[PDB]
Amino acid sequence: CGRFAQSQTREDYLALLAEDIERDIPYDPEPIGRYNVAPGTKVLLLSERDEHLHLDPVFWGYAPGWWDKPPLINARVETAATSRMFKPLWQHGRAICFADGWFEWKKEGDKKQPFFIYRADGQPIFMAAIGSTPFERGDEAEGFLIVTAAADQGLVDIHDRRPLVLSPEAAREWMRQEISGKEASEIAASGCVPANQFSWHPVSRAVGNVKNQGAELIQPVLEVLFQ
DNA sequence: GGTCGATTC
Repeated sequence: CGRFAQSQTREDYLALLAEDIERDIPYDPEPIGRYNVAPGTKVLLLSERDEHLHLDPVFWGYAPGWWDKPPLINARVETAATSRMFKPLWQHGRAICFADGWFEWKKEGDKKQPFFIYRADGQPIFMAAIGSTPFERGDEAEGFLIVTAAADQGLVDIHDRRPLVLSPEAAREWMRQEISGKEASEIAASGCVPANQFSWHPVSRAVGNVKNQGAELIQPVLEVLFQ
């Protein structure tokens, strides 16, 4: 995906993740407050280094000096583990981006309708990410990407790809530095949350413009002509 | 060496 919401407190996401390792993240009850998180901004990103959990603001986008196109923001789970470009990130740069849900735009002719997608059980999500370590250096070009997967079941009607969303136990496993690239692939295949676990609904077209940042951007909208 | 966000006063 290329847009999501990360609006609640750090402890809301961290309590669900339920890490048992030392946390190097100070207590902060203030909501992050972002309802329209866009590529090319710094995003709070979870990772594990020195056996400790860290939360760093990392650029969403990845463009090495040799890359002469716009920065990539997604990496396909089908190929990233063996990609010449993505393999080092898959091996050493795994991370987690937590969120309330994400946005997708459904082409309905020459008109695109945004939907907000989120867990049917009301819980937030952990999106699998890969990126350039060390994350704490604040690199302006080599940040992170959200791993994507084929849309399954109901989601393919909205759009053909989806973020790789991991259940909390798999998000913990994903971040561990001790596991191999092949093990990470097994975690991606074992912890991916199926589409029937999500709910989705149209939202205001205003979310399309990244200048718009209100909490109403995830609120649903009834779209019948006759009302 | 790749991928799917909109917007463009």
